[PDB]
Amino acid sequence: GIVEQCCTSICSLYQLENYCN
Amino acid sequence: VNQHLCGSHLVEALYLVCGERGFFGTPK
Repeated sequence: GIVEQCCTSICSLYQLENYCN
Repeated sequence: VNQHLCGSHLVEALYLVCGERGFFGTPK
């Protein structure tokens, strides 16, 4: 999920934007 | 430079890009 995608690896803006709502 | 969003950098970042739509659900 997010923490893996954005903290362990690196996440593009649009990766990051899809955990919104 | 360090590319990883961890902790409150990950939070501070969702607050930014989500905008009014937000995240972690909406009340109700």
